[PDB]
Amino acid sequence: DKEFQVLFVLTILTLISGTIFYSTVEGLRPIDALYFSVVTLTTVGSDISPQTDFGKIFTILYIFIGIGLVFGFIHKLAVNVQLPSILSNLV
Amino acid sequence: WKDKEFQVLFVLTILTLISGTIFYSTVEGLRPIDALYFSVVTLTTVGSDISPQTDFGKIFTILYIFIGIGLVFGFIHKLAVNVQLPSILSNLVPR
Amino acid sequence: DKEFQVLFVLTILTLISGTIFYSTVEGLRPIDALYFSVVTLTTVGSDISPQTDFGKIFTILYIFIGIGLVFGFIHKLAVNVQLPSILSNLV
Amino acid sequence: WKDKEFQVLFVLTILTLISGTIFYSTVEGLRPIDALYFSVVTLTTVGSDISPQTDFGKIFTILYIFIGIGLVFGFIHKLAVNVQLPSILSNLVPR
Ligand SMILES: [Cl-]
Ligand SMILES: [Cl-]
Ligand SMILES: [Cl-]
Ligand SMILES: [Cl-]
Ligand SMILES: [K+]
Ligand SMILES: [K+]
Ligand code: NA
Ligand code: NA
Ligand code: NA
Ligand code: NA
Repeated sequence: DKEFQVLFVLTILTLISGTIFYSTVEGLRPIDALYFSVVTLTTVGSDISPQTDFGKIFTILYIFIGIGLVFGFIHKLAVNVQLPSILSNLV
Repeated sequence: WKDKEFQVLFVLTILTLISGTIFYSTVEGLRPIDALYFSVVTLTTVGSDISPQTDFGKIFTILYIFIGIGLVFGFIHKLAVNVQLPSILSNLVPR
Repeated sequence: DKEFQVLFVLTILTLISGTIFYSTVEGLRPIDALYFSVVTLTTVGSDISPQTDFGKIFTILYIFIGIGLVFGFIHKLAVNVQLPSILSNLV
Repeated sequence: WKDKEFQVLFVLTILTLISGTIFYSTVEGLRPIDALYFSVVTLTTVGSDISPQTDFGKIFTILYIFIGIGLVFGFIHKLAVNVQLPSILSNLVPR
C-alpha cells in the first residue's frame, strides 16, 4: 500500500525534524526530543515546554504542519494492525 | 457479538491496556492501578501529569501511542455507534 | 435543534456528575473539579491526577462514558457557532 | 479564497488565538508568546505543562475549550484537505 508507505515516510521525516530541532535548540537528549515531538503531534501532551521563544514558535507551527499527517498515519496503521485479527475472526 | 469488528476492537483494547499495566508497573515502578491509569489517559490522548523516567519507558510509550491510539479510538467509535447511541435513543422514547 | 439540545443536556449532566465526584471524593474546590472534568473529557488533560484508587477507577470509566458524547457536542456546537459567519460570507 | 468555509474557519481561528493571547497575558500574567503557546496547545487538545491559576482563567478556559476545539479542528481538517493534501500529491508527481 503506497498510501500507507507515504504516510509512514512523511511521519518519520516529521519526527526526525522535531528530534533535531528540540535536541539542538532546546538542549534535550535525542530520546527526549523525539518523545516531546511524538506526544505533541499525537496530542497526548508533554509535562515540559520549550524554554526559548524560537522553540515556542516552532512548536506552534510544528503542530499545525504535523497533526493531520500524524493522525492520518495512526488511522492507516490501525487498519493494517487490526485487519489480520478481523479476518481471522471472519474468514 | 453482532458486530465482529467491535468484538475484535474490544479484545484488542483490553489486551493493550493489560500490556501497558504490566509494562509501566514493571519498568516504571508504578502501582498496577497507576499503570492502568497512565495507559488509559495516554491512549485516549488525555495525557497524564507524569511521564516515563527510563529510556525503555520512553521508547515503549512512543510505540504504544502509535499502535494504541488507533485501536482505542476505534473501540470508542464502535462503542458510541453500537451501544451508547442506541441506548440514548431507546431512553428518549415516551412510554 | 433537538439533537443539539439533547447533546447539550447530556454534556452538562456528565460534567455535573464529575464536578460532584471530584469535589467530594478527591477534595477539590467545585471549580477545580469542573475544570478537571472538562480537560479530561475534552482530552486537553490535567496537571494533577486523582489521589484515591476510587478516583482513578472513576476517571477511567468517566473517560469511556463521556469522551464520545463531549466531542459530539463540540462538533454540533461548532456548526451552530460558525454557521452565522459562513452564511454572512455566502448569502 | 476558493473555499469560503475554509476562509471563515481561518479568520475565526486567528481571532480565537488572538483573544486567548490577550486573555492569558492580561488575566494569568503570561508573556504574550507564552499566552499564545498556551492557547494553541489547549485548543489542539495537546495540553500544556501549566494551568490557569485564577478562577476567572479556569472559567474562561472551559468556555474557550468548548468553542475553540471545534473551530481549530475544523480549520485543521480544511487545511489538510484543501492545502496539504493537494501539495503532497503535486510533490509526488514525476517531472
Ligand atoms: Cl538519547
Ligand atoms: Cl494497584
Ligand atoms: Cl469553587
Ligand atoms: Cl512575548
Ligand atoms: K492532552
Ligand atoms: K488530546
Ligand atoms: Na496533557
Ligand atoms: Na499534560
Ligand atoms: Na484528540
Ligand atoms: Na503536566
